[PDB]
Amino acid sequence: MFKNAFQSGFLSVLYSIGSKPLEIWDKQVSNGHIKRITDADIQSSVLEIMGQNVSTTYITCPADPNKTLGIKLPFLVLIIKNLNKYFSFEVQVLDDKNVRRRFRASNYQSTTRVKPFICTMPMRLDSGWNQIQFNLSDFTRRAYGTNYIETLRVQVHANCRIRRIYFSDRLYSEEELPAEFKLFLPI
Amino acid sequence: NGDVAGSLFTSTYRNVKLAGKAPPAANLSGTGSCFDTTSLSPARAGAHKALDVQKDELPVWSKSTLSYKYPAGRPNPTGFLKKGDGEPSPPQAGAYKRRENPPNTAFRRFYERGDLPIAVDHRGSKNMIAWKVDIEKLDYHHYLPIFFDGIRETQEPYRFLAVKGVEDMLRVGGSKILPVIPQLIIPIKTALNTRDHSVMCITLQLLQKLVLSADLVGEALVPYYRQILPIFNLYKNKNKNLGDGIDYGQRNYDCLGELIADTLALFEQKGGDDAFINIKYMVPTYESSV
Amino acid sequence: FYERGDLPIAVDHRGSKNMIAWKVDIEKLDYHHYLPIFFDGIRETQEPYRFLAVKGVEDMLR
Amino acid sequence: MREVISIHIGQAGIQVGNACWELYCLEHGIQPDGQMPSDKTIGGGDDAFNTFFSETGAGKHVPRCIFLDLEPTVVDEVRTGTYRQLFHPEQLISGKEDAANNFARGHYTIGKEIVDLALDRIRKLADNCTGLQGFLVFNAVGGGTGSGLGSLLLERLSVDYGKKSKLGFTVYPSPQVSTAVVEPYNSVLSTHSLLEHTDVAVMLDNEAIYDICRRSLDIERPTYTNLNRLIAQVISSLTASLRFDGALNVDITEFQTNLVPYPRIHFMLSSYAPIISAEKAYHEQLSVAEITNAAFEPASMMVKCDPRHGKYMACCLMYRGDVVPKDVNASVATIKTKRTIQFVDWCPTGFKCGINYQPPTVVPGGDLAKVQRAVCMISNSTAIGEIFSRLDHKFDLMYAKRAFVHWYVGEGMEEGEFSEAREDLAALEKDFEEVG
Amino acid sequence: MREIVHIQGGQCGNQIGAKFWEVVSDEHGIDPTGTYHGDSDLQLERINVYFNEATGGRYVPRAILMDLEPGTMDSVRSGPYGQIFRPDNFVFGQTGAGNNWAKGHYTEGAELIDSVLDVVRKEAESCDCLQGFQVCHSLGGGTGSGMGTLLISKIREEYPDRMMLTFSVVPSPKVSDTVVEPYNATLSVHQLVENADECMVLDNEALYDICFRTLKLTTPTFGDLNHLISAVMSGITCCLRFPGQLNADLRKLAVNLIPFPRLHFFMVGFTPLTSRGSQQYRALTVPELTQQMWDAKNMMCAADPRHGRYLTASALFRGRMSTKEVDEQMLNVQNKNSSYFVEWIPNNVKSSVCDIPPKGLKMSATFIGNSTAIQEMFKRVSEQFTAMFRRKAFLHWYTGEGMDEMEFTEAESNMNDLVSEYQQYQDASAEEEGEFE
Ligand SMILES: CC(=O)O[C@H]1C(=O)[C@@]2(C)[C@H]([C@H](OC(=O)c3ccccc3)[C@]3(O)C[C@H](OC(=O)[C@H](O)[C@@H](NC(=O)c4ccccc4)c4ccccc4)C(C)=C1C3(C)C)[C@]1(OC(C)=O)CO[C@@H]1C[C@@H]2O
Ligand SMILES: Nc1nc2c(ncn2[C@@H]2O[C@H](COP(=O)(O)OP(=O)(O)OP(=O)(O)O)[C@@H](O)[C@H]2O)c(=O)[nH]1
Ligand SMILES: Nc1nc2c(ncn2[C@@H]2O[C@H](COP(=O)(O)OP(=O)(O)O)[C@@H](O)[C@H]2O)c(=O)[nH]1
Ligand SMILES: [Mg+2]
Repeated sequence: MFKNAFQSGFLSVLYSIGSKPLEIWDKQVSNGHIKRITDADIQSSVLEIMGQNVSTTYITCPADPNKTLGIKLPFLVLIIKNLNKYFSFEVQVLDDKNVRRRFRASNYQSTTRVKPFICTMPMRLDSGWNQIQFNLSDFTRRAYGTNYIETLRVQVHANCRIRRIYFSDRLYSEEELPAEFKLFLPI
Repeated sequence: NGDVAGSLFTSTYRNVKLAGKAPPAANLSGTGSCFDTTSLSPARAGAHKALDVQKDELPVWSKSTLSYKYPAGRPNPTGFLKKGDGEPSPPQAGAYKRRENPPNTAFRRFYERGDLPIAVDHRGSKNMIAWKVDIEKLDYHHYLPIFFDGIRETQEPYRFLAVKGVEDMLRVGGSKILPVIPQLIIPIKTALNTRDHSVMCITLQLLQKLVLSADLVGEALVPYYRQILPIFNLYKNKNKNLGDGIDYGQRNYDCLGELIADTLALFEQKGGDDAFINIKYMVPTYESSV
Repeated sequence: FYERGDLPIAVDHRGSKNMIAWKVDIEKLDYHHYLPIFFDGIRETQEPYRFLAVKGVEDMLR
Repeated sequence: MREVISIHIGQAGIQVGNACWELYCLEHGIQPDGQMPSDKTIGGGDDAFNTFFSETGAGKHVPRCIFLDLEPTVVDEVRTGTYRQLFHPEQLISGKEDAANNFARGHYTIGKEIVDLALDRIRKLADNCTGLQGFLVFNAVGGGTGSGLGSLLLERLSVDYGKKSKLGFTVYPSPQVSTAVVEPYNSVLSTHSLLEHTDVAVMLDNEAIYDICRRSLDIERPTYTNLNRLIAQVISSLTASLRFDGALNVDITEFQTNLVPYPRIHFMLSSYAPIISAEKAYHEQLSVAEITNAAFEPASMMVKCDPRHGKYMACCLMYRGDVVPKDVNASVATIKTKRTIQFVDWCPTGFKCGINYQPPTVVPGGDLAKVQRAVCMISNSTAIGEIFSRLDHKFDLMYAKRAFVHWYVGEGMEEGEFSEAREDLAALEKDFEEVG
Repeated sequence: MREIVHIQGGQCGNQIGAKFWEVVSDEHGIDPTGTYHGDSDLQLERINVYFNEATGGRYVPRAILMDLEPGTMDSVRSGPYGQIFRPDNFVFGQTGAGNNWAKGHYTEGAELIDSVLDVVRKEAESCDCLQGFQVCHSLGGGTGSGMGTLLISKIREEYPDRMMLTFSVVPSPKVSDTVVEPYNATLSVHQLVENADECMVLDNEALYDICFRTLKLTTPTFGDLNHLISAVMSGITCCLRFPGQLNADLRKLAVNLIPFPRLHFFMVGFTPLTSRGSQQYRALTVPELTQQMWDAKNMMCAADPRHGRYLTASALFRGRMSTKEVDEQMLNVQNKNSSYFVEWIPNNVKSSVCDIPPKGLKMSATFIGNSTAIQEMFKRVSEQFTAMFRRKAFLHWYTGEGMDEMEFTEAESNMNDLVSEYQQYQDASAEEEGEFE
């Protein structure tokens, strides 16, 4: 999946604006809720997911296991609102050697600890709306001293409001980004 | 935030006419025409009802099987044997059951006697309030609790008048509001104790407006959390899980699961440096929003 | 790697025969990353992979 | 020269401490006076007790163990029981207050004031050693003392030694039987803490040992005293190569390298065989072939995991008694041909065998029988992740409404430490799945 | 270490502490002279949990009797085990309380609090490692309700880290011995909620019903009632006193039972209980004990567990017995009657075992259960309170001590908030979708 496609400048996996944004995503809720509401700051629709027990309310990018999201773009960027709650997300990566690492970033964590298959790391979110960019190729080199090949799965847990998830293939500036791939906060 | 006066009539019409939804069954006993004063019932609203389960339906505990089993059947002469023979859950408590809300409030009684300086202002582009006198010179101590006590109402035009009364008095109140707080807790708690969605969604928006109406109201309210949060803990997790379905209903405020989250965030915002623990004590699921 | 399209090579039919066509300049490439990849395609037999791989190493060694 | 340090934490830690040290003193003929009878010397070899003891200036043998606890009501019992002449009173440690089934009290509130005491003992207890193989930690995951302190100690040990090997024979919360209600929490809180600090961690459960006691020993009245005798039977079989001769010796180092494939998968099962009474013992040959069958029997496991739902990453076989190396080779080969026993493709190997000429000992008045053959098996199966999923459910079940949390946060913890520990399990679960 | 101090407030508490201390003195084998006459050092290893050693090898309780109208103090001094008390540990007032929470909490309280606090501190210094406080009240009368709440408020601020028990006798749902009983109960539950840690609730009706059906007694006396109360109060602290293969400290007995800080109203019973006839023939086994304790009758208070669901439960056995049996009996009960236990708790019973059986028995077991059916007692009490306060009867008394009616309203509101807590948790499922639809 996403194999033999064309990824050159951008690749948007999730967009709140659309007839059905969770086309490819699987959604699992236990004590929470997912919906699409109109945000106030960015006066448009945002897909929000919330609920207790962060580790149980999430959405996986490939519809089902045993199916990978073959994507080779280095940079990964999310556009999220900070609700001042427990928020975490995980991304699995295939190295140059056939080993599936996975890095996750949590806002309720304070120390990074490299492990054979996992790398947990804290995230220092700002207030309100913000876009976060992951190199995702410097990370593999800095953690395991290997090379990035292609992402396999993406997963976002509860207590957040998503607007955009897209691979960038390079760090574009606020100017170079198109209109849809940027944060235009109105008055 | 958004006003509560306008939304209510359009919502009630959209619910009752457009959908096949129910009013549902608002008791109007004792209330006749618009002229005759009602006979106020002695009952009280949001009152916990006794257990109605029978004597015998209670299962008995079998010492031999360690189980609550229902008693056997006493014989009966009509059911006698003939020639051929070859062959416990507990009674649930009304946690989410809408309590009975009688029309025996104090606002209705005062409005019936005609002591209120309010009237409906149809000359406006919509339903507005019309004051016989000037609001900023009223006696809040006497009037403001009366207006809060009408929030529990459902019969028109009492509930519209009561909501619009508090909505307009909180704007011009200012400092005149702070000393009245100890007298507002009983009607607020009584309105919440009704378990009815309409009155609850109204009083939560009014509570937001209340903490915002002036300064220093937050700290002054903090000691009274133990009497207003117990209901928050129930409907804190009543939300809609639509998945991909965009919530058109978001146009108006109906979802308690987040109408409570916004209000708790606001309480922690205004209460100071200690409101968080007083909240966490009552609603344990709460999370600090700072 | 060629399937994923990460290589700056292409076939140059405009020449008098099959030639290589570089999207960039050869003498500034990262040999550490590219040269082993090109040697690893010598084992190929399906066209045009083996032609591309042989021509890649042939031009990079010069 | 080949010495270990045996630490017992909590209640079940020192309860089995009453079982192991009952056995070792009985194995080496040491009477509870710490002396040897000096007139009927039975030890065919000298200087074997030094693995577990420290001969004084004249005659006495003191165990190189440490009983640690916050409850005095049990540590004083040792001070009154017959085994009071054994321990130097500096070794028996106790506190005035209890952790009271609370990880925070065992970790944050109380423990931080007596670790210096215990650590100073361990310093004095390691300085007399010349070659220290590694520590041997007994814990009871599910209580405040065992989880709270045991976590807090292992960190202090790792920063000090690190290069030293640490083992953990932690009993584990049973799926069905549970003597507590808050054990899901402190269990999770314990694992996330021991993981980066323990090198190997054997795991066994109370409930599974009840059935082994039911089917095999045919006892209708099992009690903790009956189970602790079995743990002593395991470790006696496990540490025999440390303090006894026999072909194919196995040290701790040689034992941990070929049994932990990845730096975090170290939770290993256990099984003992034969386990029978007196009358059955003597109408039987106890062939090496029929024993190694009962070892790989699913019922003979000491934890409520079914290994037939997973595959074996490795297996260690400590044989004990009259065993010839040809029969092991011929019986292990029998099971590889068996179909029910699966092995992940990436290990065509999978057996580290060990033989000891020293038969197992029996406690007079015990429940086992004397035999000339015994097999204790330690296996690292990938099915073990299922019992790690029960807690992932129960913890998630109560953490929704956040029951009992006001205790943990009230005793110097934050809610962060809950979900912090929660990741390490869900991260561990897929680690058990990536190897599939 | 693990020392414990005891209080007895009000007439009922001062009378039941007599039996409690008689039973403890008998357990540890000491004469009403204060001299130990037992056999084993097991009566002396952990005796210091309840006593102070004196000169001449005698033992004196660590108890404080506090009560107006010193007629009861002279009664307990005349009683057989009265000579063991330090006369210094006797705080009485000459006036009476007239069954009035207002003067018990406001006027006559503030005159004896200084003395009781000096006494409690003088003897709390004597402890090496004080575990906690325990007290015995009677929510019906004035002295007990008011002064116990006043002393609880004082103790909570003076020793917050310590933990407090309260073996309170509650009003009766069908019997009204006193007429101001609901006022006295509500004005005290409002204080209990914030300053108690464990609160056992006991009722004379269920006591009578037990003694009549099970014990087959013909004329129950307050003596037998307090005998039952003392049996339970003793079975509580077996883990602190005597060894046990699975000990249960008082603090781990609260941690494992109260999930939320407000739901600390427990419900107890005792086993075995039988008449002299069937004593000769009933075998004493863990199955018998666990099938008698789980009944809805042995509950010493008048709340039927059939109307709710057990949040948590606990069973403390004493006697040399097989722990697998205990574990599996609790598990099998949870499995059988699974509907009467909340779902968001996987296993919700604690099982503790002590090696030392009672003096005259081979095995015994005490039960505690924090059931959601307890809300009916508070519902009945609030109903009575609001049927009477609606008319403003007997209020000039309570106003005479400077009280006003906002205190009544606050107490009633807090009772209703607590019964709402109970109701919510009685049916909140683990998965949120089933609650709101
Ligand atoms: C000869 C003999 O042993 O007979 C028993 C006996 O038959 C029974 C019926 C006893 C007896 O109890 C009663 O008859 C009774 C009457 C009114 C109220 C309560 C009990 C007994 O009195 C009670 C007494 O119990 C004790 O001695 C315990 O140690 C008990 N002691 C006291 O309560 C006590 C009372 C006064 C002075 C000193 C101690 C105890 C219980 C809990 C904690 C500590 C101690 C015992 C076994 C017996 C008799 C004498 C008949 C029973 O009581 C107890 C607590 O065991 C009543 O049902 C039980 C079952 C007993 O088997
Ligand atoms: N196999 C076995 N298990 C035991 C034994 N004693 C207790 N356990 C179990 O250990 C668990 C309780 O652990 P504890 O040691 O009592 O708790 P802790 O670590 O000391 O912390 P605190 O309770 O606060 O003192 C229970 O599940 C018991 O079933 C024993 O002797 N043998
Ligand atoms: N179990 C038991 N209950 C008693 C006893 N004496 C009185 N009670 C009850 O205690 C209640 C009276 O409360 P009381 O303590 O006398 O008033 P107070 O001194 O103002 O607290 C009544 O309901 C009595 O029935 C007794 O000896 N044993
Ligand atoms: Mg313990």
